[PDB]
Amino acid sequence: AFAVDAAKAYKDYLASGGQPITNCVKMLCTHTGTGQAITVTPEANMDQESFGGASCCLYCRCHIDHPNPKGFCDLKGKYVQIPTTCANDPVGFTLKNTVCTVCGMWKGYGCSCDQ
Amino acid sequence: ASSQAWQPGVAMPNLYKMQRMLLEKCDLQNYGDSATLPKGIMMNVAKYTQLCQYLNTLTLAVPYNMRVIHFGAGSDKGVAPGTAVLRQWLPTGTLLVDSDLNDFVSDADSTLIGDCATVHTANKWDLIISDMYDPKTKNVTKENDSKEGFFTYICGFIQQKLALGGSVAIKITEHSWNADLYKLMGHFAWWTAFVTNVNASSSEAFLIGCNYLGKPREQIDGYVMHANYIFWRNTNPIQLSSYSLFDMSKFPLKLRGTAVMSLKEGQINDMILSLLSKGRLIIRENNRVVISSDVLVNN
Ligand SMILES: [C]O[C]1[C]([O])[C]([C]OP([O])(=O)OP([O])(=O)OP([O])(=O)O[C][C]2O[C](N3=[C]N([C])C4=C3N=C([N])[N]C4=O)[C]([O])[C]2[O])O[C]1N1[C]=NC2=C1N=[C]N=C2[N]
Ligand SMILES: C[n+]1cn([C@@H]2O[C@H](COP(=O)(O)OP(=O)(O)OP(=O)(O)O)[C@@H](O)[C@H]2O)c2nc(N)[nH]c(=O)c21
Ligand SMILES: Nc1ncnc2c1ncn2[C@@H]1O[C@H](CSCC[C@H](N)C(=O)O)[C@@H](O)[C@H]1O
Ligand SMILES: [Cl-]
Ligand SMILES: [Zn+2]
Ligand SMILES: [Zn+2]
Repeated sequence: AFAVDAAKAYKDYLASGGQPITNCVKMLCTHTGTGQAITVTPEANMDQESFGGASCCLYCRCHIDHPNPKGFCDLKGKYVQIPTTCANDPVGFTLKNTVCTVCGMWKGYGCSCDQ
Repeated sequence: ASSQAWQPGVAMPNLYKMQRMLLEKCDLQNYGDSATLPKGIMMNVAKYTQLCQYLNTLTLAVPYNMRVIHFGAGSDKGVAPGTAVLRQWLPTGTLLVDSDLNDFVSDADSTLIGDCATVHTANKWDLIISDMYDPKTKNVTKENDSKEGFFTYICGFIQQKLALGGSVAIKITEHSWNADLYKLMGHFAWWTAFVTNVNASSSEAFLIGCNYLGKPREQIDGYVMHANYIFWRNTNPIQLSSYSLFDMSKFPLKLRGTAVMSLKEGQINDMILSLLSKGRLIIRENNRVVISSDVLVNN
C-alpha cells in the first residue's frame, strides 16, 4: 500500500534548505518546570520554551492521518518543551528526537538514565 | 506609566456605565500603535493571557468536570493560540470545545468547523468565550448600528445553553457590537467591558458577564451603553503595556470545586441567587456532553 511518509518528506525538504513550518504557538511560563518533553501543562525550564502540541504536530498541521492505532495524537491537547537552541523548528525537533519512557525527558536533551 | 500599566488590562469604571451619552466616532489617541511583546510571543497569546489573568480576579464558578466552549478560535495562521492559553489556564479535567468558520488545528477536546449558527448542543456550559469578528465589519459605509450575524446566535446560546452561575467573555469593537448583548449583561450578578493592556490601542474590549442569574437584575439600553463605552474609550487613553505577561506564577485558575445542582425553575429563591452571585453554585444537568454541526446538503 502506498503509505505517504511525510515524516521523511519533511526531513528531505529541510536538508534541501527549506523554510521550517512556522506559526507554532509558544506559551508564556515561569521557565521553572520539570523539563519533561510532553506535559499536560507548560513545563519549560530555563533552557526550554513550551509550545501547544497541535501546532507542533506535522500530521495535525498537514491535515493527514496519524500513524497510530485508532489515529490517536499524543501532542494535541498537551505542551511540548523544546530546547531554546532548536526552537526555530519545533515540528522538525519532535520527529528527529525520542522521549525516554523511564524519566520522560528527551533522550539527548535532559535524560540522564545512563550517567 | 499609571498603576494600571502593571494590571493585565483596564475595566470600564462604574461611573461611565451610569451616563447616557450619544454614539460618537471612536478616536483613540494611540490608535495603530503596537505593544512590545516578550520575544517570540504571538499577539493573541498575550491577549488571551491578560484576559485570563483578569478573569482570575472575578467570582467565576469553577466546578469539577467544568465545561468551556470557545467560539472564534481559528486564525488565518491555521492554529488556535487562544485555545492553547485556555488549555493552560483551565484546571485539568476541564472539557474544552472550540469552533470557527474556517478549518484550524486545536489543543481542544473537540473542534467544530462551520458557521456558529450550525452548532447545536444538548448540554449547558459553565464558561463561554467568543473572539468571533466578521471582517466585513471593516466596511463602514453607513451609521454604526447594532450588528446581527453571529451576535444573534450568541444571545440565543447565552439564554438557552449557559448554566446559571456561569460566566461569559464576548469580544466587541467600535463597529462589531450588538445592543441585545449589552441588555443581557444585566442578567448577570455583575458585568464590565475589559480592555487588555497589550491591545489598549484598539476599540476592542471583552464584555464580561459574571454569574448568570437567568433573569434581568438591571435594565440596560444597549444603544446607550455602547455610547457610554465609546465615550470612556475616547476620554481615557490607556498606555499599551505587556508587564503582566512577565509574572506567570499565579496564572492557573484555582479549582474552587464549585457545587453543581440540578434544580428546576421552582427552587430558585433568594438564598440560591445569593450563592450564584458569588460563583459558589452552578445550576445545570450533569449529563454526558453531546455537540453536533448541521450540514446543508446541495448538488
Ligand atoms: C483577532 O482580533 C482582531 C483584532 O485584534 C480585533 C480588533 O481589531 P481592530 O482593527 O483594532 O478594530 P478597531 O479598528 O479598533 O474597531 P473596528 O470596529 O474594526 O473599526 C472599524 C474601522 O473604524 C476605524 N476606526 C475604528 N477606531 C476605533 C478608530 C478608527 N480610526 C481611527 N483613526 N481611530 C480609531 O480609534 C478604522 O478605519 C477601522 O478599520 O478585531 C479582530 N479583527 C480585526 N480585523 C479582523 C479581525 N478578525 C478577523 N478578520 C479581520 N480582518
Ligand atoms: C470584580 N467584581 C465586581 N463586583 C461587584 O462590584 C463591586 C465593586 O466593583 P470593583 O471591581 O470596582 O471592586 P472594588 O475595587 O470596590 O473592590 P476591592 O478590589 O475589594 O477594593 C464589588 O464590591 C461587587 O459588588 C463583582 N460582583 C461579583 N459577583 N463578582 C465579581 O467578580 C465582581
Ligand atoms: N459566524 C461565524 N461563525 C464562526 N466563526 C466566525 C463567524 N464569523 C467570524 N468567525 C471567526 O471569528 C474569528 C475572529 S479572529 C479569531 C482569533 C482566535 N481567537 C485566536 O486565538 O487567534 C475568525 O477566525 C473568523 O473565521
Ligand atoms: Cl481597572
Ligand atoms: Zn497530531
Ligand atoms: Zn531517562
